[PDB]
Amino acid sequence: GAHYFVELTEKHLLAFEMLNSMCLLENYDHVLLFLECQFGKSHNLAVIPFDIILVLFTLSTLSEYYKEPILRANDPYNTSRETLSRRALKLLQKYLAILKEFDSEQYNLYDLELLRCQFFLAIDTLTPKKQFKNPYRSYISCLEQRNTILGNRLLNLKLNEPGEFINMILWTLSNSLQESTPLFLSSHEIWMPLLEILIDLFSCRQDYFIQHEAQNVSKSLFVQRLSESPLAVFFESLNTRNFANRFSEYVFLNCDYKLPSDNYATPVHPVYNGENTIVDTYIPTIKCSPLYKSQKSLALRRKLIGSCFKLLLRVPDGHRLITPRIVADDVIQGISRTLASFNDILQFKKFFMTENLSQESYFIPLLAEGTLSEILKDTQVILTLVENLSDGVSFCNEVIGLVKSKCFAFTEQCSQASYEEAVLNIEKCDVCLLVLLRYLLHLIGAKEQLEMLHAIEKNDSGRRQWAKALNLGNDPPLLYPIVSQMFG
Amino acid sequence: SGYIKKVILRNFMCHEHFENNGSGKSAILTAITIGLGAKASETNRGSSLKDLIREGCYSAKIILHLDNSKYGAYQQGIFGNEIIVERIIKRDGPASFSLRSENGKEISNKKKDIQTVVDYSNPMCFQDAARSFLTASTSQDKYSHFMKGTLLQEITENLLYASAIHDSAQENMALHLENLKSLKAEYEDAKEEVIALFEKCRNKYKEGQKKYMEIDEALNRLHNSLKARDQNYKNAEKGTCFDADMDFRASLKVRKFSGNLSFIKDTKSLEIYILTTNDEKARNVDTLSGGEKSFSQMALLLATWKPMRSRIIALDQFDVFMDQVNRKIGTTLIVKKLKDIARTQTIIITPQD
Amino acid sequence: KYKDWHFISKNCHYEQLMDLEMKDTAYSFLFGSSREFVHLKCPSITNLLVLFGVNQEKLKINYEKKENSRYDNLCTIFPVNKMLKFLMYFYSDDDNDDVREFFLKAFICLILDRKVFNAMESDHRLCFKVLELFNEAHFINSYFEIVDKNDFFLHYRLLQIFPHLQSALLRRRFSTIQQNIIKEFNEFFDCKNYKNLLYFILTMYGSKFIPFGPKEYFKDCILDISNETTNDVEISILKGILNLFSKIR
Amino acid sequence: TPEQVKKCFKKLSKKLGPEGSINLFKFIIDPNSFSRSIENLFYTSFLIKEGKLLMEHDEEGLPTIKIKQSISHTDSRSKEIERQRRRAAHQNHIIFQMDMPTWRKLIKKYNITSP
Amino acid sequence: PDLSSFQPGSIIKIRLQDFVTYTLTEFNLSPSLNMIIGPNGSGKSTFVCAVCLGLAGKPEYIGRSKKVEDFIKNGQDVSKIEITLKNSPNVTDIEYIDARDETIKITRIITRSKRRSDYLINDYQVSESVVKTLVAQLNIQLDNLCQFLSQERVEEFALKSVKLLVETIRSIDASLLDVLDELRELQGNEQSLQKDLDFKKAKIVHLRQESDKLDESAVTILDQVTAELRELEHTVPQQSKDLETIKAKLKEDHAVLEPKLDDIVSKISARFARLFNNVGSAGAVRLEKPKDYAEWKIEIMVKFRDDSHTQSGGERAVSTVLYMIALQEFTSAPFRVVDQINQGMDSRNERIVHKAMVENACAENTSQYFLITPKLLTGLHYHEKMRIHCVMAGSWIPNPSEDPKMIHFGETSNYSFD
Repeated sequence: GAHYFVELTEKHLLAFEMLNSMCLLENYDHVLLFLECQFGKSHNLAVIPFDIILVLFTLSTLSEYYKEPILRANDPYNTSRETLSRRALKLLQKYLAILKEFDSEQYNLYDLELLRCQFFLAIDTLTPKKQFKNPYRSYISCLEQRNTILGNRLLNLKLNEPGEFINMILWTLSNSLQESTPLFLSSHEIWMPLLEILIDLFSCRQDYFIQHEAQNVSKSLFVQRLSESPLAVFFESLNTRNFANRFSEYVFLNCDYKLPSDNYATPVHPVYNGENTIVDTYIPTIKCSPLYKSQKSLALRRKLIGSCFKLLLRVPDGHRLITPRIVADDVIQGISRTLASFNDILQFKKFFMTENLSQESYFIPLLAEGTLSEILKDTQVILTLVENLSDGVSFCNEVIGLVKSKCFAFTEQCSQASYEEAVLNIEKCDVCLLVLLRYLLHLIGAKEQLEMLHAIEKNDSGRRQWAKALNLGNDPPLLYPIVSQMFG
Repeated sequence: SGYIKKVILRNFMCHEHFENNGSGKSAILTAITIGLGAKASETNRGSSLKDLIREGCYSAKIILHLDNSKYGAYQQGIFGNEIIVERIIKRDGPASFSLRSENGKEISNKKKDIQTVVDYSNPMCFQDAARSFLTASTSQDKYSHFMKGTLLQEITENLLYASAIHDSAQENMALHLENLKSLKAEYEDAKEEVIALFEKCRNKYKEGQKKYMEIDEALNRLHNSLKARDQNYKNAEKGTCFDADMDFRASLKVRKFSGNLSFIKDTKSLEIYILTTNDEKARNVDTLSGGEKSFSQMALLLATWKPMRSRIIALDQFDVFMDQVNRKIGTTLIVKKLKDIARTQTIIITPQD
Repeated sequence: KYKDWHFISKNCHYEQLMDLEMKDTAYSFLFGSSREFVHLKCPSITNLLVLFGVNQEKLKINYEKKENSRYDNLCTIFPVNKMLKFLMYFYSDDDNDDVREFFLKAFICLILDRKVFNAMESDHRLCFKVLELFNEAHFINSYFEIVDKNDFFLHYRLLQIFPHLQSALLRRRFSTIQQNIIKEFNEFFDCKNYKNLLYFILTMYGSKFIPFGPKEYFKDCILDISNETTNDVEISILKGILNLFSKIR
Repeated sequence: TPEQVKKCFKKLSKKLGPEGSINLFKFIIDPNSFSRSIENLFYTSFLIKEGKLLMEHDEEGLPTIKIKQSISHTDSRSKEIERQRRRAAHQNHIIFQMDMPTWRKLIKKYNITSP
Repeated sequence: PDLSSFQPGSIIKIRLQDFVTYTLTEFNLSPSLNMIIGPNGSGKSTFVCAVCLGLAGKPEYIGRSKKVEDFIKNGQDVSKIEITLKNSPNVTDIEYIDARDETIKITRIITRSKRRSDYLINDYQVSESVVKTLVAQLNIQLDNLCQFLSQERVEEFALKSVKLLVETIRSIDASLLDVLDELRELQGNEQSLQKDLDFKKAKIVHLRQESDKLDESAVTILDQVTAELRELEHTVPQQSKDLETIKAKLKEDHAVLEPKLDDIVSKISARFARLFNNVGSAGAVRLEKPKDYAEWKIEIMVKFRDDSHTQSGGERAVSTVLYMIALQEFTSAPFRVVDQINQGMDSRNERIVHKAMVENACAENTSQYFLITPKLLTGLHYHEKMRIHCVMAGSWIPNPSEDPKMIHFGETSNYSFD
C-alpha cells in the first residue's frame, strides 16, 4: 500500500483469479469474451488485472500479417470473426476512454480507483534502461513461470532490455512513412496505437504524481521532485545530451525537411522477429493514401512533443530541470529550425493544422510564433504575438506593423532564379500566421480587423502582380481568400 | 437423477443381511463395482464371483436401488420412479442377473440391460482405488490420475488411434493412386486376342479408379471428423480442466493458503504450486510436508470430480496417512465444499465419528 | 463461417477518392460548425456508394440467392473513419423523410459487413456520432432489414459494437419475453440448427431477461445431447460458453 | 477429544490470565500419569506452532509459557509482515526432551505439586 | 560417558550441523529404545537420514531424496554429521584407531560440488572405502532392509508376497537367495529349451511330409528335403542333451533350496505364532511354492477375530513388524532400524505392535532397536531401560552455536545424584 494502491474486495478477487487461470490455460478467447460480454451492460465495471493488462499488451503485439497460422492454431473457429490482437486493442482503448472520465455518476468510485491502480501498476513496471512481483497476495498470478505468450516474449520484459526502449519509438516513427506493406503495417496497427496509449498513460501517471507526490514545499526542491517524475524517466530513454539537435531529430525521423545531420541515421530494427515480413496466406485490404499515411503519423509526433512541454511548463522560472538537462526554450527553437525547414508543405500544414485544437493548446501557439520568428530571420525582428494572446488590438497593431515591415510580401527582384524555394518559404511563413490567427479567434470567441483586412489585401495584390511580372502562368500562394472566408 | 439410494446385502463377505477395515468397508465398494457390470477379476478381493459368497450359504444377492425420478431418467414411464437392479451369485451354474421395477414386476434378465442402464460405469466416482490416488505421487502421476478420472486419457487415446487410421488411410490411397499409374502403364503396354488382353487391363484400371475414390471419400469424411474431433477434444479439455482449477483455489483459501495447479501438456505433469501464509515465491510440491501435503492432497481430490456432472459421490478411508489433527481440517473442508451442494449426494464412509 | 454479406463487392475508386480527400482535408479549419461544394463528383448518395465499390441499386437482405454467403471477393476497400466522414455530409436534417431513411439504411448496411468491420479502428468515435443522430426506437424499428427470427448471426455483429442496444433489440425481436426466449430456443434445438444457436446464446445474455449468475435449463438441454462425441464442432463450444457465463456475477 | 487444542487456550485465558506466566514446573507435569504428562506438551507444541503463546527462556532456568496477547488491532497491513519477519527471524527449534524416569524428578522442583 | 548399559555397535548421542532444518542441535540416545514424537513436518523423521549418511551409506536407501547433496540446507555450504557409536571388542584391523577407546566418532563433511567428500573418525582423515569397511565390520548393514528399514523401504521389503520371500531369504541366508535366483533362471532355460525341442520335433515331422509327397523335379526337391531332415536330426539330440543337463541342474537346485527354506519358514512360523497368541488372535505364515518357482512367495494368515491384493495395509504392516521381531534372534546385527512404519492402520494394532517391540527389543543380549512414530498413543507399555527423545520444530532456542553448554537441553536421564 505504498501509493495509489487499492485493497481487494472479495467480489473482484473471483474475477481476477478467474481471468488469470484462463490465461494460464492458454485460452485467451474466453479471456477476451469475459470482458466483452459485460462492458456496456451494467454498472459493474469489470476491471482487468494489472498482469492481465500486460498480456493484452502482448496480444496486441501479435497481428495476423506476420503470424497468421499461430492465430488460427490457437482457436480454429474464430467465434467473433476477429483476431485476438484487434480485440485486445479494442478492449484497451475502450477501457482507456473510461479511465479518462472518472465519471462516477454511473460507475462506483472504488471500482474506478481500482482501475487506475491497476493501470498505474502495469505502467510502473516499464523501467527504461540505457545502452515478476505481484503486490497482491490473495491470489497466485500468471507471468511468474510464464515468460512467453505465443512466440512473442513480453512487453515489460522486453522494453526493460538495454538499448530497446529507445529503439521502438524510432521504429514506429520511421516506419510510419513507409511504402512497403511489411514495414508500413508494423507501425500502423502494432506500434502506432500502442504508443498512443503509452503516451496517454505516461501523461496521466504524471497528472496523478504531481498532486499526490508535497504541498507547501520549496521551489528548489519542488523542481527536484520532477527529476524522478514518470515523464522524466520516460524521456531519460534519449541517450544523448544534444537535445537542441537530437530531440528535434528523433521526433522527425523519416520526415524530409532539409535534414543536415551529418551523423548517420539511427539504426532501426524490429523489436520482434519476423515483424517486417508479410505472411503468404494474408493479403492487405486497406488502401492507405500517402496523405492519409502522413496524417496519422504527425498527429502522433506532435502528441509525443505535446508530452514534452507539459513537464517543461511545470519547471519553475528560477531553476531548470535536472534529470534530462533540458530547457523550455532550447526545444522551442529546436522544434522550429526544422518545422520551418520542411520541403513538402503538405506535412508542414498537417503538423501545424491540428485536429484537436483545444487539448493541443499552450504549446502549438508557441512553436507557431517560434517558427515565424525564425522564418523572418531569412525573409526579413521581434515577434510578441504570444504575449498578446488576450487582447485583439495588440494582434492587429503587431500584424499591421509586420506586413508594413515587408515580411509577408515576396523578396527583391530575384524572381525566377530561386522561385521554387522562395514560394515555398513564403507560403510556409503564412501557415503559422493562419494558425495563430485561428487560435486568436478560438480564444476570443472592430475597425482594426478591417485595417488588417485591407492591409493583407494590398499585400496579396502586390504578390499577385509580382507573380504576373514574373511572366508566370499560375497564381501565387494567396492568403486573403482564407482570411476573408474565416472572419466572414 | 441416477444416484444410488440404498444398498441391500444378502450373505456377502461378512454380512448376512444388513441394509475397522474388512469389517464392512471394502465390501460395499466391491458390491457397487460388481452390481454395476464388472467382473471379480479386476477387483483383487476374490478372483471369482463364487468365492465372494459368504461361507455358510449357497446363494448371494445384492439389491441396488437407483433413483429414476428427475432429469436424465431412463424410461420413467416403463421403469417406474425407482430403478431396482440386483445380481444374484450362487456357488454353481451361471450368475443370476435381472432388471426390477419400482413395484416389483421383473423387467429383463439380460446382462446388456445392466450395461445400458448405467451407460445411459465411472471407476473413480465410486477403497484401494482411492488409496492409489490418495497416496504419495509424483509430478507425472497426478496428471494421469486426473486424466483417467475425467476419462480424458481414453478420449484422447481413441482420437490418437483414429488419427493413425487417417494416416493409414492416407498411406493406402497413395498406394491406390500408384496402382492407377501401373494399370494405366499396362494399358500402354497392350496399346485380336491381345486386344482382349488390352481391354481387360483397363477394367482393372477402372476397379483401381473406383476403389480409389471410395478411399478418398471415406478418408475425407474421416479426416474431416478427426479435425472436428481434435477441435471437439480441445474445447472439451478447455472448460473441463478449467472447472477443476477454480475449485482448487476456492478450496485452498480455508487454511488461508493460495496457489493453483498447472496443466503443462508437453511434459505431462500436474505440478501443485501451493503457498503458505508466510511465503513470497511459488513453492514446489515436495518442499512442503504434513499439513501442507495432506491439505494439498485432499484439495487435489475434490477438484477432480467437479467437472463431471454426477449426482452421487462416494469415498472410503481417506485417512491413509493424514493425521487426525489434519483429518479434522480435511473433514471441515469436505463439509463446507459438499454440504452446500443440493445436486450431489455425498456417500462418504468413515469408521471414526 | 467465411461468408458474411461482404457489403462492398466491387473494387473501390481509389484515384477519385484520393482527390476528394485532397479537397476535403482543407475543409476542416474553414468550417466545422456551419454546414458543401467540396464534393460535387458524387451529387447523390448512390454516386458516393458506387464510387465506394458498391453495385447498382445499392439495400436489403432476403436470403433467396445465398446473399449473406458471398465469399471473400478480395477487392481492396477504403478506410472506415474517413468513410463515415464523407457519408455524414448527406445528412440533410431538415429534408424529406425518404432520403433520411435511405441514408440510415445505407449506414446500417455498411456497418455490419466483414470488410468494414475487420478493418475497424479502435477509436470508435464516428459511428457513435452517426448513432446519436437517431433515437433507438426508430433505429430499431426501421432497423437493419435482416430477418429477426432466423438470423441472429448479425445480431451478435450488431451487439458487439453498440452494446447499449442489448436491451433495445431484444424487446423488438421478442415483442412473457422470458418464456418467448425458451420457446424460440426449442425451435432451434429441435431443428438440428447447432450453428444458428451459438450466436443466439451469445447475443441476449446480460440483458434484463437473461442475466448472468448461477441462477434456465439451456445447459441441461445441451448436456442431454452430447452422446455422439462426434456430432458437431459447434456443440462443445456452446456448453463451454454456457458454463462459463454461469460463474460470473 | 482428539484435537482438543482449543481446550488448553480456554483453560489458559480463563484461569491463568491474559498476561499470566507458568512453566514446565507447573503445567506439562502430571502427578499420576505419564500419558497426560506428554499430551500437554504435544498440545503446547500445537499452540506455539499456532503462535498464540509467548515462550522465552529467562536465565533462571525455568521455562516461561505466557499467553501471547497482542492488543486488539485488526489491521494487518504491517502486523502480518511483522509476524512474517519475526518468523523469518529464524526461530531455532527447541528440543524439549522429557523422559520417563525423570518425570518424577521435575514434579515442581523437589517432587511436590499434588501427589 | 554413562555407557553402563550400552551394547557394542550402539549409538550414544547424535549431534548434527547444517541440515535442511538443523543448523546445530544434539541428541543423546539410549541403549534399549527411543520413541521420537512431535508435530507434523517438524523434522523428526530425518535424524534417520542423518544416521544413514553418517555411517558411510548411500542416499537411495532412504527415499527422501535422490542426490547426495540434497541434504545440505539450501543457503549453507557444508553439512557436518558428527556421530558417536560404542566401540566393539571384536572389530579390529582399523587405521588411525586403537582397540582401547570405548567411544568412536564417525563424521562426514559433505560439501557443495563434491558429494563423495572425506570422513572423520576420531578427528582423523579417513577415506571412503576405509570407513565403509569399518562400518561393515561393525556387522551393521544398512543394505539389509531387515537391519535398516527407512520410510520408503516398507514397499521394497514387501506389498506382494514374492519379494517378501526374497527379502526373507536375503535376511536369513544370502546363499539361499543366490541358489534361488539361479534356480529361477535355470527353470526359464528349461522352459525355453523345452519349447525348442517341441519345435524341433514338429519340424522333424513336417519334413517327413515333403519326404513322402516327392515329376523328376519332385525327386530333386526330395533330395534336399532329406538332406535338411538329416541335419535337423543331427541338431535335435544336442538340444535334448542340453535339456537333460538343465534338468539335472534343476534337480540339484530343488534338492538344495526347498528343505532349508521350509525349515526356516517353519521356525519363523512357530515363533510368529508364539508372539501373536499373546495378542489374543490367530496368526500363521504359509510358504507358497508354485510349480513355476518364480512365483514362490511367503503368505501370512491373520485372524484377529474368532500378497498386495488380499490383506489390508495395516495387516501387512503388523505382519512385517512381527516378522522383524521373529528375525530379531536370527539376524546378528547389533542395532536395527525401522522407520515411520506405523501409518495407515488402527490404534489397537498400534498398541499390539508397540508392546511386542518393547518386550522384544529391551531384553538381554538383544540387538538395539529404533522406533519412530508421528503419534504417541495413550497408555503405551514402557520399559525402565527405555528412554525418550522429543524432536520438535519450534521457536525458542538460544542457539547451540551460541551456547554449546545447552546442547543437551531438557535431557534429564543423564543426571546422577551423589
